[PDB]
Amino acid sequence: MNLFSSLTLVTLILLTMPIAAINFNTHKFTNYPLYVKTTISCAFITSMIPTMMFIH
Amino acid sequence: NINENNPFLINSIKRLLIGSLFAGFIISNNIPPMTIPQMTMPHYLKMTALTVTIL
Amino acid sequence: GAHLARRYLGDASVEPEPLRMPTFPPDYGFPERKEREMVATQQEMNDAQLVLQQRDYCAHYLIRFLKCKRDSFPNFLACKHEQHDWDYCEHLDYVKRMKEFERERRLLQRKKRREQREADMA
Amino acid sequence: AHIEPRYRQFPQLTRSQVIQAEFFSATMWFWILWRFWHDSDAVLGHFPYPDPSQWTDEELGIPPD
Amino acid sequence: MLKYIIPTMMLMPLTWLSKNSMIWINTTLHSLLISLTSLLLLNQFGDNSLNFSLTFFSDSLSTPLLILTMWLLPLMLMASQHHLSKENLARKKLFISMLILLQLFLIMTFTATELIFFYIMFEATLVPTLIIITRWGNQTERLNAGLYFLFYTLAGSLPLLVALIYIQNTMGSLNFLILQYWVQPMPNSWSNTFMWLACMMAFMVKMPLYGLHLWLPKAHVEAPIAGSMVLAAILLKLGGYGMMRITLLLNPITDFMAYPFIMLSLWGMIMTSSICLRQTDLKSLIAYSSVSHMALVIVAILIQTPWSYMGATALMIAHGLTSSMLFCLANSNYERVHSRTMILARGLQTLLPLMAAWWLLASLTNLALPPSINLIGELFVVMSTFSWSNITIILMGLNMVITALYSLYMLITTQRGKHTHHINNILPSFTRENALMSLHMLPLLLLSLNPKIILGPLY
Amino acid sequence: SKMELPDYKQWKIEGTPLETVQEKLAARGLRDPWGRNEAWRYMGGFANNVSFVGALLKGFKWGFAAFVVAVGAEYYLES
Amino acid sequence: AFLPSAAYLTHQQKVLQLYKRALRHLESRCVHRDKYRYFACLLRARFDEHKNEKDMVKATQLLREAEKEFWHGQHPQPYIFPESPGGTSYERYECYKVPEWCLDDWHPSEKAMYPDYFAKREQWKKLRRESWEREVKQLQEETPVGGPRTEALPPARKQGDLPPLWWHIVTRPRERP
Amino acid sequence: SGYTPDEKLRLQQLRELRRRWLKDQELSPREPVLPPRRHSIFAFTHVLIPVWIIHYYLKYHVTTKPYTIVEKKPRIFPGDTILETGEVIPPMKEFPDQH
Amino acid sequence: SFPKYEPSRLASLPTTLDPAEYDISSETRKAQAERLAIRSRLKREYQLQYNDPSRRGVVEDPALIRWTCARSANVYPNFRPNTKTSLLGALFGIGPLIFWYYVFKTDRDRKEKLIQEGKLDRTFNISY
Amino acid sequence: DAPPLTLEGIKDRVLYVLKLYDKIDPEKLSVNSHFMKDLGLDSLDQVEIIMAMEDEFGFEIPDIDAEKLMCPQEIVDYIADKKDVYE
Amino acid sequence: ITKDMLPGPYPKTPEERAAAAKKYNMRVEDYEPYPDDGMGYGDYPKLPDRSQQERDPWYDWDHPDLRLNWGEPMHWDLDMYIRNRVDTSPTPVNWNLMCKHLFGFVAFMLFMFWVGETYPTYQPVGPKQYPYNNLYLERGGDPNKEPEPVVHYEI
Ligand SMILES: CCCCCCCCCCCCCCCCCC(=O)OC[C@H](COP(=O)([O-])OC[C@H](O)COP(=O)([O-])OC[C@H](COC(=O)CCCCCCCCCCCCCCCCC)OC(=O)CCCCCCCCCCCCCCCCC)OC(=O)CCCCCCCCCCCCCCCCC
Ligand SMILES: CCCCCCCCCCCCCCCCCC(=O)OC[C@H](COP(=O)([O-])OCC[N+](C)(C)C)OC(=O)CCCCCCCCCCCCCCCCC
Ligand SMILES: CCCCCCCCCCCCCCCCCC(=O)OC[C@H](COP(=O)(O)OCCN)OC(=O)CCCCCCCCCCCCCCCCC
Ligand SMILES: *C(=O)CCCCCCCCCCCCC
Repeated sequence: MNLFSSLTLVTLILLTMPIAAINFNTHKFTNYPLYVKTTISCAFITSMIPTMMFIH
Repeated sequence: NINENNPFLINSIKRLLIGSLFAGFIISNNIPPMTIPQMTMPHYLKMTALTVTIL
Repeated sequence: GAHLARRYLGDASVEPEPLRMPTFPPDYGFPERKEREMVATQQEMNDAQLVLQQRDYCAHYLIRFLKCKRDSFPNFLACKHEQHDWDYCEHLDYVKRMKEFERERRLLQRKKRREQREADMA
Repeated sequence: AHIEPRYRQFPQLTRSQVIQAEFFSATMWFWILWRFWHDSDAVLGHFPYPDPSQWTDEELGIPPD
Repeated sequence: MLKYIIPTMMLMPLTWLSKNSMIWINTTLHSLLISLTSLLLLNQFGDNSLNFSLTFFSDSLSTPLLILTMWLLPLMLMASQHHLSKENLARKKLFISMLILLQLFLIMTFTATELIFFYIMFEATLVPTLIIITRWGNQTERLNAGLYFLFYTLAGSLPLLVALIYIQNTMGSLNFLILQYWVQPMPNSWSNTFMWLACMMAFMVKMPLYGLHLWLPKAHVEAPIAGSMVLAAILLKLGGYGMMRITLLLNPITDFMAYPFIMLSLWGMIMTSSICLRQTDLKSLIAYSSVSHMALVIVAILIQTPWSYMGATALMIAHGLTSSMLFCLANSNYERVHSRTMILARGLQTLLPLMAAWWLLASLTNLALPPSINLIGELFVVMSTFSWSNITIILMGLNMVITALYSLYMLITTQRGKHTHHINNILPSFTRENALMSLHMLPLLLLSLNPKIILGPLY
Repeated sequence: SKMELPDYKQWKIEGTPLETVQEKLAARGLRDPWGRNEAWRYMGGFANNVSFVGALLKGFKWGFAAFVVAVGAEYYLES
Repeated sequence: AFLPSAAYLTHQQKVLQLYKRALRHLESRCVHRDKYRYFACLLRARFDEHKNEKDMVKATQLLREAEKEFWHGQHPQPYIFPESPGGTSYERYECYKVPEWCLDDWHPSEKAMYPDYFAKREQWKKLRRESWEREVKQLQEETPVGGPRTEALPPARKQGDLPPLWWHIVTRPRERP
Repeated sequence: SGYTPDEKLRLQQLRELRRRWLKDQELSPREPVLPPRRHSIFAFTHVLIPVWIIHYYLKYHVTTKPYTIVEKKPRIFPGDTILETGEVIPPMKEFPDQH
Repeated sequence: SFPKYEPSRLASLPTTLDPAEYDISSETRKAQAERLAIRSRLKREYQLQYNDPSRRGVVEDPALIRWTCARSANVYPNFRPNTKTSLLGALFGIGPLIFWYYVFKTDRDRKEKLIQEGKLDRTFNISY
Repeated sequence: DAPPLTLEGIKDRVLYVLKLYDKIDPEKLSVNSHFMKDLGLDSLDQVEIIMAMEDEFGFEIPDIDAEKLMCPQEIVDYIADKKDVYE
Repeated sequence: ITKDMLPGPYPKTPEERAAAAKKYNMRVEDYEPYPDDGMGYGDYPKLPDRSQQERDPWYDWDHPDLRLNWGEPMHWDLDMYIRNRVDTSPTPVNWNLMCKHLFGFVAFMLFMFWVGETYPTYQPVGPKQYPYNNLYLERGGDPNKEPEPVVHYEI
């Protein structure tokens, strides 16, 4: 129960974090699109755990 | 100017290519049954989708 | 799909309506016709949380298959036998429904021959 | 070295894109033939479809009058 | 409420004794301090209103309108200090004094315990607004707009004066707290029919009702920017406030007196929204959209259900902030191109990207994007009108098509497309202007976090 | 920087369907003045493109080889 | 019909424009290059058949029924070039074509990032403002009475002068900014 | 026919001025003159610290309130052993074997 | 032969299928030349101000100001109450009000009649 | 992507397409070979040359500009001006 | 701008018509006003009711997005006939033929859905058979009452 719900909300909060990064910026970015791509790849990896323990 | 040799392009098409090969199999064998699948039907009616696609 | 052409283009009095059948009693033609045996207990398929479409006369194979599918994780390809058992018994239920359909069609043919014999006799 | 553009002729191909394209084509046909070898019933049919006209009146209960 | 009346009056010696470069900074600072102090009015209870004295009281209806009123004054001072820069110093102080006087009249309009004092403040708000329109408006038609704004309002309000004095002579009082307990049912008679019209038509004009709205696409258009801000954001809402106070006394005749006027709004919000599809004047488009949004508030007050009053007061606060920001955006382009014609300056996202982001946000709040309180008020009114009669969803839903279709058209015509070639005085966005846009939009977005404070006395 | 264009004299329409086009035009008294402009599309590496069943059966040979190897592997591995 | 220099299209111009529209719509109908090339030479023969027609009423009539021919045989979705009007990439980059005068509105801390560029822009602006009065007095000494007749502009007739009304043609944005 | 000599002269002069303008849109080698201005930290700041924050939030503020995280009760089969009771679920009735 | 193009209100006739397009008559030459002269004079009047270095602002377009004044302020001083405007103002102004009045009135009378007879399923309706 | 055109490259390509046209002998052609006066071509041939230029470079030349490009140097200068070469 | 360049009342005399045509920067032979029925048009020209998509796109317009020149008398519905909006451009197929084909196709498809709803396809089977009185307690039947015995037999 504690793993499932935590990683569930971690997926959504992790997806929201580059929006805060692009809104709280000063510099010209060191490849912000790579940052968002890495973020969504890791959100996919994080979301696979509640999926697998749903399959179980 | 035909060129497709960027690893971004190649890997991004490659992961959806692995998806378009295997993901129907993997998802259809991981999901639970929520209905009862109809698996008894006549031979003209079982082969209808493939035959209509080939036609 | 020939029965669609027989019901729509032929006559519908001898063809069985799908929405309301059997119109004949279940004992009409059977010496001591026994009931269908339900294997899974009502509490057992209640606690297995099966879909109400799936709580038919052959849900015990489905309970065995879902217990296999839980116990054989992550090897999701390791319960083909229980799945084929449940699919085969659903196939047998579908054959029983086809037998009910053909029984009703033959009894409507019997009633058609009965009324034609009664018109030709008296 | 990146691909130089050409004029009115076939472009420069890298070895890598050719071997990956052929590898995934062979992967597709391997998967189609493999699953067709093993399953063979999702395409051609799982269970035999019985003929209702071949059924006896005894098993369906049609008393002759 | 005297702890807000006396600082608002002390804004008069604060602006008439300030140095000639200091009269905007000091008034902006101390009006922001009054607006910070306004949050003490949120001492509300689930049963009892915050009843200060014999003269002043504040429930959860008057409280958000008070906070919005006391917040709107610094924003009007920021919006109006640019186009009055070359103005004479004493006329500049007279302008600020009229805004201060209007805030003073409004904050004891909303807290008037007794209804004839409500009427005196409610009609006292005409005179600074009239003077601001007809003195600091830009064009020739400000005089005719002042005449229309004065004479629809007084022709509506003088039967309200007669009817309120009649209630005083009949019930013995015009205390709203007394009239919560001594309210008698109003039966079916012609005398009570004209009683209902005399109690309602003044607020019908001030909302405005469709068919009586004709003063508004002049008075909102010919005014200066502070005049348009206070007319759209606060002065329309005096009508809805007065309706929510006066329909206590108008039961059960309202249940069959509301039928024409409900039609006049349910069709009228289709018409004025449709009118916003063909407005060439951007400021007139925002005016007709204000009529279109207040028609839903008219329907929600006339059907008198709890969901309807909650959606009506949420939509009043939300429309106050949204229409005030839309007029400030229209002025930010008028201060550059010197024409209110919407087709003139196009492609402005290429030239002003952050200002185009503010245009996007104010358009999305105009078209009721969830979870904004525009959508909260819109949605609760739609729920209550569906429960009223199920067919009304057609006139609701069709409205929500057209409300999108002028909101993004206003976004597409002004900001998108190719920029106009012959216009070359498009300066970058001043810090005052972006500050103004943020001081509108950021409270409107933060109120989605805690919307229960803008949902009226029966949340 | 400076790109070298190939020779214009190497684009000849003999052996291409432009030759069939020019013959059917000369059969009714016409001549084809833009043949060598279109000649590069039917020559070089863009000549002899596959058919549609050859397009679908791309990689079928190695896929069939890997299939036969894997079927033999599981046919021996069961024992 | 509608042209900047000429008031009308001549009959010869109408035949040429119908020929080009017919070949483009034919290429839209006749996708492959050899098949288009065959039918395009056939259409060229059809236009060569009535080339030496001297009766202008007969030529205008043939052009009119050739337009009706084209209108019956047009493609519903003709091929449009991507930057041609009606294209997929047409007026796509117009959001990136910022005019030059906005560079005047820049802050001096972001003008100091490009010292040579703005130092070179200053002599362009100076050249424009010293050429402006000479080219206005060139336009007024050459335009006929009643205003100009066509929208054509004269060139720079003297040495040292720039052509009149040249700034927003020369300093237009690039097609790919 | 094509251009008039005035049109050719005007297009040549506009073309020369346009090519000078486009050349003068180039950059200097010093330009843009700018003013003078941990391997898996993404798995720490963007993942692991949010798992900490969200686990604290759900454990001590959300699950401490009723019916906030409501889980579907787990699926029970004939033949299972309950962890909270030890009560063995009795297995199914013997099958009328079909094959 | 070929089907003739039938032009409509929202699908106009092509330029090449209009029989007035092929006018070689001298009066049409005069009309096209005079329109060319008007357009060239307006073009020159625009781009003298448009290419001005001293001008910094908006080249005002009296066609545009004229259009907005016709769309906004000229409507009532050129209105006459006659048969056409009165029938269109009664048909489009009070007509839909009468229509939606009778629709919503009939609906609410039917609903209230069902409610006070205990007929409307109002089982869980407690938000209103 | 998108290689930059130059005046020499555009000149090479325009003369290359014109050297593949069987109504122009490629030894008489130069950069100033007028199509109607020097090369002796029809106006239909000039339209087909401009359409081959469009198919070569990938952008439509309008007819008000197509009916005035009467030498290959005019075509090169037009493609140069409409594509902004030598930046 | 001043008084004599603003729109005025409907012209009746030919000199007033000529002054109006000179005001709107167009020829007298091309200047038609709206018919004087008192709708509020005045002297404003009835431009020929085309969309701005039909304007020549290769022409150098003063407003290229609008395809409209400076000083040109705008259409009364210029904000309506922008290229983001209502198009009047000539269609390859006739308008009436388009309306007839689309109405015929939609009406024929809805008619055939009504026909197929009247004559549905199905399978030669009986009803799906459920135990425990067609699952009486599962479908929400109350346990204090008792259903009639629904019995299914072997076949
Ligand atoms: C109490 C504490 C609260 C803390 C949390 C904050 C809560 C909300 C507060 C207000 C949030 C908006 C403020 C920033 C945007 C406005 C200015 C702007 O555009 O700046 C761009 C700029 C970044 O862009 P840039 O590249 O630099 O230049 C801009 C370009 O010129 C051109 O830029 P552009 O056009 O490319 O980009 C503009 C783009 C435009 O983006 C869009 O148009 C997309 C948004 C709409 C569709 C998607 C969202 C739909 C709704 C779902 C989200 C809400 C619910 C989510 C929760 C789950 C579901 C319930 O804007 C965004 O993406 C903004 C992201 C956030 C959007 C919020 C919703 C606005 C949409 C309209 C209303 C919707 C309903 C109401 C929602 C209210 C939620 C509370 O941002 C900043 O520099 C940030 C400035 C500082 C922001 C301060 C925020 C707090 C203000 C309150 C102060 C007091 C309280 C203290 C809180 C302090 C927190 C740190
Ligand atoms: C914005 C423009 C439109 C504004 C509309 C304003 C409202 C329209 C209706 C107003 C009616 C007049 C005031 C009514 C006050 C009612 C108070 C009361 O106790 O009534 C019961 C009293 C009843 O008398 P009573 O209460 O003393 O008697 C005891 C009770 N009974 C009757 C049982 C014995 O009503 C009256 O005495 C008369 C009421 C009707 C008055 C008709 C004259 C005015 C007609 C309408 C004018 C509308 C505005 C005109 C200007 C427009 C612009 C130029
Ligand atoms: C299960 C039930 C299913 C039922 C299905 C059938 C019912 C619906 C029937 C269809 C109704 C909607 C379609 C008609 C309106 C379409 C408007 C639109 O998108 O127009 C596009 C037009 C320009 O686009 P276009 O010309 O296509 O672009 C080519 C590229 N230049 O853009 C413009 O011209 C801009 C126009 C802006 C203003 C639009 C004004 C009209 C608004 C119509 C609202 C209709 C609301 C209906 C409410 C019903 C409530 C129940
Ligand atoms: C009777 O035929 C029962 C089957 C359902 C009705 C007919 C369906 C016909 C289309 C499916 C088969 C197509 C074969 C090419």
